[PDB]
Amino acid sequence: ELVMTQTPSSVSEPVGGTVTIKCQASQSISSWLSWYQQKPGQPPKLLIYDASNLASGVPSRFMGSGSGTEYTLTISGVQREDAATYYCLGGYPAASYRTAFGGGTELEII
Amino acid sequence: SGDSDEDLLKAVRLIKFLYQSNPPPNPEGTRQARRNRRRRWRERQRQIHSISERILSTYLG
Amino acid sequence: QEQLVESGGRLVTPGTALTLTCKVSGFSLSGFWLNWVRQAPGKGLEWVGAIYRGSGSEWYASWAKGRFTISDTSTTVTLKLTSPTTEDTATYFCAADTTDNGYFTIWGPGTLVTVSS
Repeated sequence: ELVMTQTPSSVSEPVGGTVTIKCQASQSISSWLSWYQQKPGQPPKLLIYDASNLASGVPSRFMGSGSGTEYTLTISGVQREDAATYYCLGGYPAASYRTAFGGGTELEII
Repeated sequence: SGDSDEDLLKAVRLIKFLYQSNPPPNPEGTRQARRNRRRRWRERQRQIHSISERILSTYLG
Repeated sequence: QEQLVESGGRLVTPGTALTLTCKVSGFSLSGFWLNWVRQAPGKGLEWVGAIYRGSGSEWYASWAKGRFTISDTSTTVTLKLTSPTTEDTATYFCAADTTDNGYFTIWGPGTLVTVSS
């Protein structure tokens, strides 16, 4: 039932630039939102949890925020190692609407 | 109707199981440990409560 | 400490029942959500379902219901593909939620399933 609409599909940013990734929830999820980073051949890595908390071992440049239905992943000072694909995860397994991933955002660094 | 009715029953059964996984501590003698155990117990109860409140709200509209 | 290892990934003909296993080790917690996530080659992550480990509480994505069965064992969580199709070609990962807050902190390296006729 829950659909997470993730925009944009792809982003190209030079080193030191700011990256904004958005996820729109089809239902009210509150703080039930997390952000993940995936590089080719590797499983995803947790970046943000409870919509706005920085996960342990994640650079300070990764910022999460949310207001109602809209959620944002900001990477302030993009580094070459930040070239990856990004995903949001909304909801809860036992919620009426279940849990769901966004379509993902492929980040390329200039 | 029936899918949502089953889910809600499955969700409440899960909520009850979460409360049952947090039994109250049994020493009743302090011992700084009994104080630390109760603080730990309370945090977990507040957490199960908010999860339950949130899960249930998804079924209420 | 906490570790997840998935196995069972094979090449299967469509309709051949297949079971994948998530070996669960080093978890201090008794009960927690053990989730199944899939990724078709060159595609995005998709939630399949989860089981809350202490119980028998199984939860499935709208599309996953009937086609997938998550089962809990003492030291494992399995994902059975009842009747796979070409659309089920993916790497299957297991991911554990260590807080009960909904987010995935620990992931397995994945197991590849290929479904071809």
